[PDB]
Amino acid sequence: QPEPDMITIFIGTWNMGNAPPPKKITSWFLSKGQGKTRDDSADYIPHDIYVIGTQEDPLSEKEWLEILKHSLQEITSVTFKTVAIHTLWNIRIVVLAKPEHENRISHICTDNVKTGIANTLGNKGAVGVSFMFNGTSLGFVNSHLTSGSEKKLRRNQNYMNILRFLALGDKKLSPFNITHRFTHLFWFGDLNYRVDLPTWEAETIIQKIKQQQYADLLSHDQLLTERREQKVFLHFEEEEITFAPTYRFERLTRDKYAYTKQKATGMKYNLPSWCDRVLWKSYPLVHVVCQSYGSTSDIMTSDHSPVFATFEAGVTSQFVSKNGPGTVDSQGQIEFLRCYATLKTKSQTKFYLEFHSSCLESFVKSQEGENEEGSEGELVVKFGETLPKLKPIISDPEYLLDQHILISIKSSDSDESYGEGCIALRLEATETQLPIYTPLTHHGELTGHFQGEIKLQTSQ
Ligand SMILES: O=C(Nc1ccon1)c1cccc(Cl)c1
Repeated sequence: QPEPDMITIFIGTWNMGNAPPPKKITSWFLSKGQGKTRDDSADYIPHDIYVIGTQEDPLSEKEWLEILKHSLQEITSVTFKTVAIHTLWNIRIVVLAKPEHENRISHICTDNVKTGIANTLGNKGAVGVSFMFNGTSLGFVNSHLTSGSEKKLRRNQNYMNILRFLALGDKKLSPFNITHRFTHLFWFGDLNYRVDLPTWEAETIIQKIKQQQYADLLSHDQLLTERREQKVFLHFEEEEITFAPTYRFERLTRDKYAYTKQKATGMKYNLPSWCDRVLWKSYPLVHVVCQSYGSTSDIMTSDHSPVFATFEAGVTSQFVSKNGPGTVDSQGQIEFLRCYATLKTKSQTKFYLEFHSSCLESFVKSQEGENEEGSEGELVVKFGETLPKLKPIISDPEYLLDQHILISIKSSDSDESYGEGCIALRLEATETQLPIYTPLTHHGELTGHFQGEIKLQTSQ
């Protein structure tokens, strides 16, 4: 029974509006409705993993698990196993997997982050799950960010707090936040970004939606504009949106957007918006393809419509050789030539690197680099040919070319990371000097770059 080199992953996000769901929600898990939808010919083919994020969820865990499992069994005739479930207030994540995957899944972590302070602490935040699927690390975040059209900067702050403080994945990756811990990270939820057009334009917006003309609305979507300005979700992907705004609907129909201010809304307008989103970030040169991104049309208990996204994701085996794991395989090596970091910092500490990878027995600390002044007022840290030769546990190119090296640049004075990035070993050639590059981030914001050359020796 061979180990897979690809799986499919379903991501769902639904703000349930504190109401129980209707009796049938299968259209969600089938990726049917509006947008990029799934072909009918796939309806009986189960996804490998289903990840369900809810917000304003009124159900108990037991109640929602029974609905989800009975839904999937009706679609697929498969009884899914529960990998994890975690709830913060009314924000919930459920991970279900095909029973054949049960002994491929390990290292299951859950965590939550509560956002805000005083007034604004008590209902917004995020839940997450991570695990290993054979050789591949997977992370999932469901966040309910701050509401309201004039609070985009709050939402961006909520995002930074969640990625800083959510504790998922391998704790030995101490310099790295969740945006670097996983082969594939999926971040979804009621992100609550709005279409920023004047209140007076509400009926104009509604008209546009009825004509399926979304371009002049998407050009004002706050998530797209904040991402384009590098204010949030740096280095994440999102599929093109081709479905109508998923908020705010009159309940029990989808014929009406309920946008006008009411006491129940704090006298705020809710112009039609794409509140409900799925984004992802995968390591460089790993296969990930979005195969659906859309909203259901027939689930109408909430003022939001459910959103679905599905992905093909590359996965790798749990590799064993005669040598590693448990020793190095001295037919493998990783060399860095002519490497330098460019940092936005004003500081003048010396810096050193750490190299982290599950292809190493443990992380590797470099010597301090040589600081120079860049022409345009930057710090350039030169490592030259001074960097330690990395000794992978396995030399087989079928394993080693699929790996990645995480890099942190740390202050000698504080041991704090000033920037994190990732280099793929999926090279065009072995035993050949080749350019490498990663941006560097800290707390998910750009802090610099790392570039140089690599030389990879495998057993072939
Ligand atoms: O123990 C598991 N899941 C849960 C969640 C709540 O209680 N048990 C588990 C462990 C490994 C693989 C799988 Cl498919 C499931």
